[PDB]
Amino acid sequence: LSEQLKHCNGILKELLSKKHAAYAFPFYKPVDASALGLHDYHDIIKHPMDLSTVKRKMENRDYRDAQEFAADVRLMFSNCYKYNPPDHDVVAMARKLQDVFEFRYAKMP
Ligand SMILES: CCNC(=O)C[C@@H]1N=C(c2ccc(Cl)cc2)c2cc(OC)ccc2-n2c(C)nnc21
Ligand code: NI
Repeated sequence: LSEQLKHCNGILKELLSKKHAAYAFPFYKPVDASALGLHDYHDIIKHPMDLSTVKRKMENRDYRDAQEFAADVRLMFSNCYKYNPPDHDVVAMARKLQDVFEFRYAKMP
């Protein structure tokens, strides 16, 4: 269990690393809907999620198991797929980062 959470933390650090920054950056911080002019964001997305929040939860030992961690990372991608039309660049970025996540998550100890 501790082992599985270390795997999860490893994945998190990878998603935040420079290697993936070209497509990970939209997911680093909470969506600032006002700043981006997205005045419908919080009406469509009722459970915002982002990598800084996942990191805080990991650092605070909020996550009790790998499934809980994965549900939050996946929620983050789902919010992007819900809000944005599927041909938008940010959706392509989400799909690429989700590929990174899913392939490594699958190597669960
Ligand atoms: C075309 C305008 N679209 C938007 O503003 C939606 C927004 N779109 C982007 C976004 C990201 C990358 C590109 Cl190339 C174009 C738009 C976005 C950019 C951010 O920069 C700090 C943070 C969150 C974002 N994000 C996420 C996450 N989900 N939808 C969006
Ligand atoms: Ni899940």
